[PDB]
Amino acid sequence: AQYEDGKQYTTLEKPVAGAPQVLEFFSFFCPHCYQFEEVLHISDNVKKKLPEGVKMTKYHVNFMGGDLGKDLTQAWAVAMALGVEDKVTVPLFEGVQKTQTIRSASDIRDVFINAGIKGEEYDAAWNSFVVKSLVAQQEKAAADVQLRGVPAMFVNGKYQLNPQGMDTSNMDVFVQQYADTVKYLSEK
Ligand SMILES: OCc1ccccc1
Ligand SMILES: OCc1ccccc1
Ligand SMILES: [Cu+2]
Repeated sequence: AQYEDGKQYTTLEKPVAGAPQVLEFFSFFCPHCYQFEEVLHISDNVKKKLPEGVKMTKYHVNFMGGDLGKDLTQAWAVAMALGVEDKVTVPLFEGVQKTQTIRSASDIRDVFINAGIKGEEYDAAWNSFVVKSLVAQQEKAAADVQLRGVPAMFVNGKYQLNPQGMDTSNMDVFVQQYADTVKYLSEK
């Protein structure tokens, strides 16, 4: 077949009920995630082929970067709660990995202030139980898919994208196959 279990994707032994339709895991500390998001634009390319009414969920992970990694998961929870993911994703990636000016929770907060989020609003979100719940949600989701590394993407809580089984000989062919595979899995 054109799409084959074990090639472009794998199948979880224990599928996850109630999982988001398309669930991506990343870290702002992860060099491959920087490439994935800032160079290859995989999430955008996946969105360009997704059907009507299929939402992309992106969760941050704790296990890269120690204390700062956890601060970044909490700040990603703030971004989701305030709906500002598309204002902070690029400056957070660049602040951690390009300029390396993000070394503390305050440096993360500066990115939000510079992007126009009011200081009192960031702080209220940062300290909120809504955000603590979103942190726990991201952690539980990683547990449910038995997450072993990032970047990773899962469809319908059943299928895991397998970029190592795709055509890596050309970056455009690769990105297209990845997005095409997500669409195939969403309809599967
Ligand atoms: O991060 C954007 C960028 C990278 C390299 C050169 C110019 C701009
Ligand atoms: O500042 C830590 C970091 C730098 C470059 C790539 C990943 C993480
Ligand atoms: Cu091909």
